[PDB]
Amino acid sequence: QLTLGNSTITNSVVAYGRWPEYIKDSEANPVDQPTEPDVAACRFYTLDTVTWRKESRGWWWKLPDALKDMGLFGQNMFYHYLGRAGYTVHVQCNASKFHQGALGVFAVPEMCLAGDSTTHMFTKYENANPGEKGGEFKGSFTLDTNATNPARNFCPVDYLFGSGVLAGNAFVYPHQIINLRTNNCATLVLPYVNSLSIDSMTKHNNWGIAILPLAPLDFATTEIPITLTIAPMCCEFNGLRNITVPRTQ
Amino acid sequence: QLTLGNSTITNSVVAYGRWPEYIKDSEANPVDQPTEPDVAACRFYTLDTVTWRKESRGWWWKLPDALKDMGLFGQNMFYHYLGRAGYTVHVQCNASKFHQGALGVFAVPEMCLAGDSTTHMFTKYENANPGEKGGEFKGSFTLDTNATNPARNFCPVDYLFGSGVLAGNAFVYPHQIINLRTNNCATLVLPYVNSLSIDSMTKHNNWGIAILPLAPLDFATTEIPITLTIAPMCCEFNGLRNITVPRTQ
Amino acid sequence: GLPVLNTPGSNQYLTADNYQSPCAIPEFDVTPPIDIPGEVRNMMELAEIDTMIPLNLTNQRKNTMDMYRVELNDAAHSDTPILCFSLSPASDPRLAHTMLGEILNYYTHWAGSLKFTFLFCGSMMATGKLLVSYAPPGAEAPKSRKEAMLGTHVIWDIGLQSSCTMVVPWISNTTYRLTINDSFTEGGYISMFYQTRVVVPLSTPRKMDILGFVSACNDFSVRLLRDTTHISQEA
Amino acid sequence: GLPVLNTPGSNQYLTADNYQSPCAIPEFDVTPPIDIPGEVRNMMELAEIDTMIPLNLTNQ
Amino acid sequence: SKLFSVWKITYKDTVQLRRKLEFFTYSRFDMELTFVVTSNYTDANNGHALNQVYQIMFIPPGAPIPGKWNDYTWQTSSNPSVFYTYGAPPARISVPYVGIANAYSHFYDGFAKVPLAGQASTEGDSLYGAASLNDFGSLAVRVVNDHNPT
Amino acid sequence: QTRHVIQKRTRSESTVESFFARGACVAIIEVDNDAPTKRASKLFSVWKITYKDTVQLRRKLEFFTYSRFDMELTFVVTSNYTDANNGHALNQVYQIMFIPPGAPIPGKWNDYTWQTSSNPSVFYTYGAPPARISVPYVGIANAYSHFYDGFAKVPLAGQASTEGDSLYGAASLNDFGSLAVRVVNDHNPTKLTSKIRVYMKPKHVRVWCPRPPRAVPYYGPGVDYKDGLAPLPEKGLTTY
Ligand SMILES: CCCCCCCCCCCCC/C=C/[C@H](O)[C@H](N)CO
Ligand SMILES: CCCCCCCCCCCCC/C=C/[C@H](O)[C@H](N)CO
Repeated sequence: QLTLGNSTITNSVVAYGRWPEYIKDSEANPVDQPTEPDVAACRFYTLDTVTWRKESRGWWWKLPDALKDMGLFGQNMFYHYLGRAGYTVHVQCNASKFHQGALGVFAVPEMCLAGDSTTHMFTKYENANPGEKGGEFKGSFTLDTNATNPARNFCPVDYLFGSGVLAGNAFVYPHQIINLRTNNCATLVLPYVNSLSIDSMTKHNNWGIAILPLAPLDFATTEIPITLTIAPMCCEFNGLRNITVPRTQ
Repeated sequence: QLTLGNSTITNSVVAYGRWPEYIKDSEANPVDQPTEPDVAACRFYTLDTVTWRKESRGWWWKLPDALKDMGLFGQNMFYHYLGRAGYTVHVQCNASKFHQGALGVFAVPEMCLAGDSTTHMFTKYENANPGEKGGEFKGSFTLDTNATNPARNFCPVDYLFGSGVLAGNAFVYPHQIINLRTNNCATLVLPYVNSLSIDSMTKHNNWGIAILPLAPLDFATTEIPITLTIAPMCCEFNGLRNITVPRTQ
Repeated sequence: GLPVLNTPGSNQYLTADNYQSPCAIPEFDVTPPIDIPGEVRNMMELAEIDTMIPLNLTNQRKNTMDMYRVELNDAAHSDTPILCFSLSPASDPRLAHTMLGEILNYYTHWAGSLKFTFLFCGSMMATGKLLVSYAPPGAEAPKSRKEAMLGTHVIWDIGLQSSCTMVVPWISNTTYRLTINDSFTEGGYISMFYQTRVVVPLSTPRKMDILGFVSACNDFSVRLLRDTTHISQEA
Repeated sequence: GLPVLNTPGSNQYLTADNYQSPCAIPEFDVTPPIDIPGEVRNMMELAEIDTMIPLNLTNQ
Repeated sequence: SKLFSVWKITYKDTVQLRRKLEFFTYSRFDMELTFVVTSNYTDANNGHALNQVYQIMFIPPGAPIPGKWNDYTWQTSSNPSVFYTYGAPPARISVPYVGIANAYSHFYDGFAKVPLAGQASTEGDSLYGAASLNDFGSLAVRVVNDHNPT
Repeated sequence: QTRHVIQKRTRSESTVESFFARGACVAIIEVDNDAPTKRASKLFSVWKITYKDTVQLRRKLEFFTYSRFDMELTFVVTSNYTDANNGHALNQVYQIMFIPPGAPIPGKWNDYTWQTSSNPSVFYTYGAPPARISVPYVGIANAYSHFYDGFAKVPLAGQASTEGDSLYGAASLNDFGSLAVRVVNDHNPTKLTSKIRVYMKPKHVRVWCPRPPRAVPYYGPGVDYKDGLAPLPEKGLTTY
């Protein structure tokens, strides 16, 4: 039973064996007094549930992007120039003893994804930051040929792990396997990982979450939901001003 | 209340935190016994008063040039090959509580001023050493096109601080602001600054005084006087001979 | 002779090298130093000196003394800014040519807090309150006092003190900002607004000037010496 | 000067050499490190991590 | 003929070192740069040349980029420059860790700008994964010699 | 409100030593190895030693009023053929003779003065690494003067206009002599042209009385200005 703030959840991987922690005085770059909302923002938020089908190729989210509209955490994120947080990611996917299938849940620091165009690094901010809905991996690469109105979106291929690396090696990242015959949940504890003590949450996504079907879902007859519950941890915010309002769509 | 010799004056800046001092035996280049007139020359002399108007661009003086005709100090200066002195500069400018305006008073070591001609370094001695009357800054640069009888004078532009540097940076020099709403006087204590322990006073001006209107004078209806009172300090003179009589006009 | 092996880099001239070389004037009796006033050990000493900001770079004011003066008047209160500029001390045109900007333009990286002092040059009879705000970057630059007041700010009573100093503390994602206009290392926004309004009695100037000054705090430092764009030579 | 004799190998550039060289940016105040998670000291650490085998390399 | 060339400093123009580095997300190291200089004649009917000297000037971000092979910028009063004599062993310099962050970022999952509501499409647009965390300046290379007949 | 930060940043690279710890080009001296009778080739060149022929080092130095430092001079020598139809040349040797004030200036590329019995001379072989020498602080004053607000002469009453006239700001405080450069080789059948680039590095630097930096283009050895008097660009008062 894992409790954070007013939220409780009732196999577990600490990424790099490093629990999330606050900035030490010896590593603090900004000088203003940080904001530490603690329980009001450091709590489990449940994202919109996705559906695992036989044909599903995979799903991806970005943190803190996926939580940008999650109550007071989102408010603090958009009201501050600088933000820092670890996470507890809880992937929930239950099925019967007569179902089969396996999911690889990977937490990837700096999870950059390949674009969909011959123009390099052309994925626009709106598509790179979908929010809680996240995005999906594709079976193959489809180059976007629309010159007038380019989609300017990611085209993350599953077996290339969306970034031109073999998916089988994605286990080098902190990960957990949800094997339907063994377990129905995965818990990943992610410390704040970055080349800086603190950064802009709106500009920069510190973590990516990739869920790939390692073994396709099957049932003797089928679709089962997957639910992500993410709690930001050891939140710190700096640089209070008027609220940021990112452009959307 | 600042008293020197027989003179008394009734906010204060010591340039470079160094009070004027006599030459130490370990820094004395000349070997003859120095002349130290003390009070007879180390006293406040009041220069001719200038008028601050709405259109005034600024004023400048050179030390010891401005004091060359100031009684016994001037006599000792012109009777000796070598002279050394610090200064106490007291700028006096009073107005009503209903006046507004601000003066920047800058003491500049080696205050070289730009010429008025395409010929480099062509300002003649008479114009470079105007005496107590000093000179004025100009709003813009006017090249002197008279080839037969060139003016051979300075053309010090105010926003270029008369020497091709932005006036806003002149605060790196020892300075004081006379803000009419706050104060009516500025006192600058200048030590003898030079690359030598002692030098020729007639050849070389150790200090320049530049008074610029940082905020133009204004009054609801206007002109107000500015009076400079300068006391040479820690005077030393060496190399007595017949009196120097510089060429004038 | 002693067996030696010349490595890569031999015979090069690196302008930043620090090697010994023969003296062309051996046994020269150097003139000893004297205790000249105002010795400088570090360029940051110059950067810590307040110098006047050319805040008003309009067409009719730039490259004149007027560019240093920002005009306040006694009109009715508004929330519109008196002045606005970005916290890019090396590349923002108002700050680039200050002494701090000049020093920073010889370096690639800068970090530390800044001091912005403002001097009110109106009459002694003028009263008023102003708001001076620093907004860290990432949001829309404050269009009005309502937004600006959400960031760091100071209320300045011109009647009480003719001068107000606001410290812009070092807040940055990176440990150093570049000395160029750069989105990733953007430093935020500085704005000034009327808090109440400038009030004058009769027979008093209804328009006056304020002056801006900027300097570096004691925590300021720079890195990666480089040539500046502020001086060039033709032909 | 000190008598020296240049041996074979002088003036070569061996890409695997380990020699000193002059610093192009002397007195640079290096940004200090922070305790980033997941530091790697040896490539074998990566080799000791289980990764999925592409066992089925059929045409389809 | 390009009398001078400006190359933005990066490890991404080639692949081998890039792949090795990108085995990892973050790195922190000093750098050793070795410059191997080769030259050749382009024709045989215009005489010969005297040994060339090359200037390799490091232009950190913000310093003026040369516009001509002999403009003022080559005075290099503050830019580090290496003058290499042709036929000498390859030039070599070292640099410490110069990242403005606490480590170099091989992957940056973000943008330099966040577009804001009410801004036009052209405004707030920056390349995905592009940050000044890897803005290390450039190298400007010229031949100091005045030209030969060939 | 502020937090506790254990600051680690130092000002090592902004010390006056570090700020000037670079070789800066102060002169490009052109010489020719050619037959003496061509009358267009300069077989020797005399350059008065100064930092004011270029601007970058000049501006950096003129951040301050007074300076005191030793100097490192590095000479980078480049050469080239001027035509292709007169054969080739053997490796050139260059003489760079320091002529202190008062020593006889050479009048011909091969006159007696090049014996350099008392003048320091550096003989540089072409293709060798750039020549380098060091000099201590040689000012006749206790510091070098970047700005001298005075004259070398004071005109006296009764003297004609021509007498007592000296340039404003010109003093022998910066009279450091000259460098005379020649190619020691006798000429080849083909003309060769060489340039010696002089790079100056102040060392053990001390400076006094900081000044605002030069803001408009330099015009002459003094502080005069004629052109480029509008360095500030246009920017709205309320434009971020
Ligand atoms: C004499 C001037 C030329 C020598 C100076 C060269 C300047 C080098 C300074 C830039 C430092 C680049 C360091 C490497 C950059 C790579 O992109 C990152 N390390 C990637 O991890
Ligand atoms: C072998 C002979 C050539 C090498 C000797 C070169 C002679 C150099 C002696 C003159 C010293 C000049 C020092 C620098 C002059 C500058 O104008 C001042 N330092 C300005 O502050």
